[PDB]
Amino acid sequence: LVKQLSSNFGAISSVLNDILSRLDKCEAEVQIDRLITGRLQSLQTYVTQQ
Amino acid sequence: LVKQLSSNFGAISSVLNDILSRLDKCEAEVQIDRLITGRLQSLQTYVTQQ
Amino acid sequence: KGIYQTSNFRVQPTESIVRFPNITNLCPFGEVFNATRFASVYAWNRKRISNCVADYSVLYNSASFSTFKCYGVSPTKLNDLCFTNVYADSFVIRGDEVRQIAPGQTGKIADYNYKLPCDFTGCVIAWNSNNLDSKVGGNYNYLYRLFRKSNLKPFERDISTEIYQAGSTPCNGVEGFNCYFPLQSYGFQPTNGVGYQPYRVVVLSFELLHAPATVCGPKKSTNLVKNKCVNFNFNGLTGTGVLTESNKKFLPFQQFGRDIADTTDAVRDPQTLEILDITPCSFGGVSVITPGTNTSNQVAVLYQDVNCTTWRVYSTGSNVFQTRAGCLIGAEHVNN
Amino acid sequence: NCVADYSVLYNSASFSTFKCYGVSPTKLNDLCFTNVYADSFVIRGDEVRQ
Amino acid sequence: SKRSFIEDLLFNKVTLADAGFIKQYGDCLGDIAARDLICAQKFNGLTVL
Amino acid sequence: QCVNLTTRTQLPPAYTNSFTRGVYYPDKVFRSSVLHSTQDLFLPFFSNVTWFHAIHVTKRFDNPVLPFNDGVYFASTEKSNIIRGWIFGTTLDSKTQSLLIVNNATNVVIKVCEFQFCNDPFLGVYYHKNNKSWMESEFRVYSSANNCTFEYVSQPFLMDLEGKQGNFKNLREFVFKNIDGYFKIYSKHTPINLVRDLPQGFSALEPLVDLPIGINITRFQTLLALHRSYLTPGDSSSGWTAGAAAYYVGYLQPRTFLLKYNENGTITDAVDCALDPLSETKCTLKSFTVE
Ligand SMILES: C=CC1=C(C)/C(=C/c2[nH]c(/C=C3N=C(/C=C4\NC(=O)C(C)=C4C=C)C(C)=C\3CCC(=O)O)c(CCC(=O)O)c2C)NC1=O
Ligand SMILES: *[C@@H]1O[C@H](CO)[C@@H](O[C@@H]2O[C@H](CO)[C@@H](O)[C@H](O)[C@H]2NC(C)=O)[C@H](O)[C@H]1NC(C)=O
Ligand SMILES: CCCCC/C=C\C/C=C\CCCCCCCC(=O)O
Ligand SMILES: *[C@@H]1O[C@H](CO)[C@@H](O)[C@H](O)[C@H]1NC(C)=O
Ligand SMILES: *[C@@H]1O[C@H](CO)[C@@H](O)[C@H](O)[C@H]1NC(C)=O
Ligand SMILES: *[C@@H]1O[C@H](CO)[C@@H](O)[C@H](O)[C@H]1NC(C)=O
Ligand SMILES: *[C@@H]1O[C@H](CO)[C@@H](O)[C@H](O)[C@H]1NC(C)=O
Ligand SMILES: *[C@@H]1O[C@H](CO)[C@@H](O)[C@H](O)[C@H]1NC(C)=O
Ligand SMILES: *[C@@H]1O[C@H](CO)[C@@H](O)[C@H](O)[C@H]1NC(C)=O
Ligand SMILES: *[C@@H]1O[C@H](CO)[C@@H](O)[C@H](O)[C@H]1NC(C)=O
Ligand SMILES: *[C@@H]1O[C@H](CO)[C@@H](O)[C@H](O)[C@H]1NC(C)=O
Ligand SMILES: *[C@@H]1O[C@H](CO)[C@@H](O)[C@H](O)[C@H]1NC(C)=O
Ligand SMILES: *[C@@H]1O[C@H](CO)[C@@H](O)[C@H](O)[C@H]1NC(C)=O
Repeated sequence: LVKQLSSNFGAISSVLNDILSRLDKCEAEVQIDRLITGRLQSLQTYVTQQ
Repeated sequence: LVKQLSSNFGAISSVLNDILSRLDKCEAEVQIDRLITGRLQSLQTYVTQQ
Repeated sequence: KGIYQTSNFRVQPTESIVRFPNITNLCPFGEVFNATRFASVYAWNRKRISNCVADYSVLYNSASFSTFKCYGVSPTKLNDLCFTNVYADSFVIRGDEVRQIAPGQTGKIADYNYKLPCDFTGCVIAWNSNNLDSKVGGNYNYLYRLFRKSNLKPFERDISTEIYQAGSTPCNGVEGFNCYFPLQSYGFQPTNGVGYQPYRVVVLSFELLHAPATVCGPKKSTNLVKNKCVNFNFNGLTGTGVLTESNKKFLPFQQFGRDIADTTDAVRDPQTLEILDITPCSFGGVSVITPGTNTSNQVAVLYQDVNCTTWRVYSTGSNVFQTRAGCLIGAEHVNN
Repeated sequence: NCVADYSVLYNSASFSTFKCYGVSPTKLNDLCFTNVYADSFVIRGDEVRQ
Repeated sequence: SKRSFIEDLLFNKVTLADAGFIKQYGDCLGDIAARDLICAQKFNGLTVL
Repeated sequence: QCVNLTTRTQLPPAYTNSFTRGVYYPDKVFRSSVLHSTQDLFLPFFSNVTWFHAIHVTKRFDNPVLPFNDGVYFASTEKSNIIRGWIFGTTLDSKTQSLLIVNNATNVVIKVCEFQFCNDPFLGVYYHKNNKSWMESEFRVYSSANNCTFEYVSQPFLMDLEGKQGNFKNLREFVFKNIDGYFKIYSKHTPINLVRDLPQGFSALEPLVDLPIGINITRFQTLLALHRSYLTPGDSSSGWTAGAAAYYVGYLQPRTFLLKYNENGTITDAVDCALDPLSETKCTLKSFTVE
């Protein structure tokens, strides 16, 4: 699970602070949404395996 | 499952009618694809739990 | 051989209706785009547009716009929509600075004069005005803020003229070294470069399909019909379903109702002030009982949640029998 | 070894096009740039799109 | 019904979410005042066989 | 034309508790029988709200230039309509544009304008001699007004502005916030009969107006009316007794809230997520009860 935090999931980077520092709220929202969806899917996979 | 229909899933809106009334099929198709992917994911999660 | 679940019973829309607010005045295109004296960019003029029809085909005859960029809505849907609260922010800027009038831009105009949000739904329109705003000897009437302590917030206006202190020594309200007047005047001349020619810019800002509206497209309304699956269009909100009378009491500022699922269930009819409930017209499971296709091509249909004791069935046929599981059509009941 | 203030350009510089990739313009005040190079040349207007 | 006493107590002691399976379109169309969850489930394709 | 007030008896700022007050509808959409979570500028539950009460028995008439920290919850308990407006701005000395909201006993006037505000503006009432009745005789707010970029004057009306004796008969709650060049005002007038601090209860503030002022606001103050008559001695700066009205000021903060829309579509209850562990669990589980 921790290792799976190191994936872009289609975003520009896997670091939230990196996105919020390069992009603004103008464009960072879509990237953060992609990261949120990917990490939520990872959590769902973990819970299903559990 | 019914409550999870109120999620953007990265689309501009969680309602198909809003997307289809604000955007033509030109740009509405990508938003509807995002919504379809998210709702299919929700259904798959429900079926796995079942 | 077996019983197979098929798609739930579907009812197609019989007809389409359109219900737009009762208004006939044309929106003030002449008073916005044809104005003789546009404002300066630092003091930009905001005008409220309400209770009119946004036909906007009158502009084709006379005006041709250098740039027309819409955000939050496609250009092609503007005729099918109506807009809640519409504000036209008009000003004049340099030709090279038109690109700065856009969400998430930087520059003197975007920073110190006119900032736009990115949660912005609207359209930016710009057109050259070299033949109007430019005269020989330089038209120094149009000013812009050149120095500011910090960037403006979105849709913020700052009309002050206090001396800008650049260095350490206080200016004490008078010019000097490292003490500049914040506003500088554009020099517009007719024999001057296209990138440094006057451009008139109008930013129309509005919201869509969230609140009551009074500026609507040129769509023609249609008579209202109830208790039939129809393709309605209530204030630019399209969809399908059955409209029925409602006991809900909307507040004066509310136009739409919504579910736990965020779909629209109630709507205030713009013509007559009543609340109509919207219900989808497809409902009820359907199953197909079949022997093997090799054995026969016959099938029975089990319509769950319908009473067979204008039914919601594809074809009544014969041998309609009511079981506790639903209405079975095409099967003969036997007491054995 | 710079301080990329770039507000000194507003006084006399007027850019016909200014398009930034990988960075939001509004965030250019908030960042530090590691390996900065400036590639300078002259073309005709019709080729600026290229 | 041929349920015994104990079966009757057991049936009364646990409340079923459905309470029957024939919920017609007219019923869900008429009860606009009361928001039953079953009507929403049925309108969103979720049926209980 | 303005005059300072000299008969001043000031004390430290009294504080009181906001008992789950200051909730407003976050959108203009009808919702009924639903638990909706929203994050916005909300007044935190059980916050310290500063209290200013103008009475004569002491001669206090307090009206400081308070800050405007990205949103304000104002709440006036009164019976004789003393509080009759506000001044919002950043410096309030004509160097910048400022917003004025005033109810001068005939119209509600809103002006975004470069006002040269006076040090202690007021709206003095006087007992007129043409007829023995209580009406507006002084408008002492600003000395000048130029470059004046907004106007929202309403239709004429009349209001009973007589100084009454008894408990506070009205509680008017307001939420002001300046977002993206829009001054949003939510309001709620409720009848109460109390002579003490903010009542217990719950009342959702409906949206009132969404003014496009487009200015920078960091400070504000309240415009109070001054009850003047022939039963008191002194000059203009001293011939005056304040009314019997009180008001409360709290500051909105970015908070997550869980609101409950009842069957008729009115918010009947709310839970302040991040107030305490119990409300934190209610926030996490999306319910107003925990087993
Ligand atoms: C301050 C600006 C101001 C606001 C925001 C305002 C809003 C406002 N005042 C109202 C009535 C009313 N307004 C008042 C008086 C007041 N209401 C107040 O907010 C204040 C401060 C006073 C005191 C001067 C009263 C008393 C009523 C109801 C009439 C009554 O029952 O006597 C109403 C109900 C609609 C209507 O008038 O028919 C609104 C929305 N009036 C104003 O003057
Ligand atoms: C809105 O007004 C306040 C006060 O005028 C501004 O805040 C000041 O900004 C300057 C910048 O140098 C500081 O020196 C002051 O100390 C600040 N004072 C306060 C109370 O914050 C603020 O910059 C203005 N906002 C915008 C977008 O212009
Ligand atoms: C000597 C060049 C050093 C550059 C350092 C690297 C990055 C600094 C960020 C931007 C530099 C270009 C700013 C152009 C001015 C804004 C133009 C406008 O929109 O009006
Ligand atoms: C705008 O002005 C021109 C020139 O007077 C005129 O021809 C045109 O009809 C006007 N358009 C509108 C919508 O008023
Ligand atoms: C709508 O407008 C038409 C023509 O003005 C009028 O006949 C009709 O009565 C109006 N309906 C309502 C509800 O106002
Ligand atoms: C279908 O019917 C034919 C008899 O005509 C038989 O040969 C065949 O095996 C059957 N196939 C299946 C899948 O039942
Ligand atoms: C509707 O269906 C139920 C269950 O089958 C049945 O009891 C009832 O009689 C039906 N309604 C009528 C009018 O027969
Ligand atoms: C079946 O039973 C019902 C009632 O028991 C009776 O009305 C009907 O005539 C019977 N039909 C046959 C074919 O036996
Ligand atoms: C008293 O009034 C004058 C102008 O009316 C004002 O300049 C002065 O500041 C006031 N006194 C104080 C202490 O503010
Ligand atoms: C702020 O609120 C807390 C709890 O109500 C209280 O203990 C504290 O005294 C308040 N602050 C002041 C200055 O009164
Ligand atoms: C003050 O009240 C008078 C009428 O008594 C009215 O004419 C005026 O509009 C009000 N003040 C302002 C600024 O409107
Ligand atoms: C502001 O007021 C001053 C003096 O009244 C005037 O010189 C200046 O032109 C005004 N600026 C604007 C934008 O109205
Ligand atoms: C809701 O409104 C109805 C009338 O529309 C009324 O009978 C009922 O008392 C109201 N209930 C609540 C909790 O407000």
